[PDB]
Amino acid sequence: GGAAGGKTYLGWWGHLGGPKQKGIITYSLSPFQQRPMAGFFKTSTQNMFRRVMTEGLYVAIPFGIAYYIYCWGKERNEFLNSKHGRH
Amino acid sequence: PSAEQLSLGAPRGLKPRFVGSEIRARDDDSPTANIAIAVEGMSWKHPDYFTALVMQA
Repeated sequence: GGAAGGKTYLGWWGHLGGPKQKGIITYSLSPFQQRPMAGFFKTSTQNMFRRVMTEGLYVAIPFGIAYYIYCWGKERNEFLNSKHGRH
Repeated sequence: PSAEQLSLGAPRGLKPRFVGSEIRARDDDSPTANIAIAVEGMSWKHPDYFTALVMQA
């Protein structure tokens, strides 16, 4: 094959092009030994509460302002083309 | 002689539970890579001892 390909930043398994690692022990269990639906509700509720309390206003402010100007624009546009608006 | 007069090689305690898992002690400076894979085997008194030895052979 060969063909002398170019330069990338991914590689493949075995040589992923990353810095050399040392002294990183990792443990994991088997899917048949662990239990799904264990601590899901508690952790999910805590994460959702933290995310709502943390991000929050970032979304709350622009959407609220946009909705307010939407309502005001609809009301004013309906008023102006009515009888009393044109006068 | 011991107070608990038992036989030779008899089990003493709870039977351990085989728990499938994995351990990865990465080290990028080692030229080689040693891997060991095992399943649950047979005890000394199991009636399927020599069969396991035959399969190993």
